[PDB]
Amino acid sequence: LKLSAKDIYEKDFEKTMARGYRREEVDAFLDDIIADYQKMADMNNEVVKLSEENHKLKKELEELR
Amino acid sequence: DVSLKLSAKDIYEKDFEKTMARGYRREEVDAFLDDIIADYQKMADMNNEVVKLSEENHKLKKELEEL
Amino acid sequence: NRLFRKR
Repeated sequence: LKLSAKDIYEKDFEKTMARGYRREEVDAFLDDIIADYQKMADMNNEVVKLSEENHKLKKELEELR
Repeated sequence: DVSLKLSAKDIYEKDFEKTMARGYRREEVDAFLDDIIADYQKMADMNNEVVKLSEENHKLKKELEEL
Repeated sequence: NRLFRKR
């Protein structure tokens, strides 16, 4: 990944009166992206936990026929 | 929740209202979202897997519940 | 959270 949740929080753009984007619209959308990056950071571990649970649940099933 | 709310597509399609007051330069925001798009593309496969394992485990817990 | 980061 080129960015972190932190880099996106830290980022600042140049302001303008010349038909720039609404700042609060941009910052609200980037806050949703910040959340998503947090989740991206934990995702590999969450895939691992979920596949281990996947496996445990499948063993239990086969054992119960 | 562990799966992403947005996709690469959502970020590409997102269109921001313009202002004639103090606003962000479109070039800079757009260029920054491009880097963000690249990262969503790199994680899209792992994110599809997380959704699928979540859905599969839920169904497997439901199947075990009945026995 | 950058929506609340000024004023």
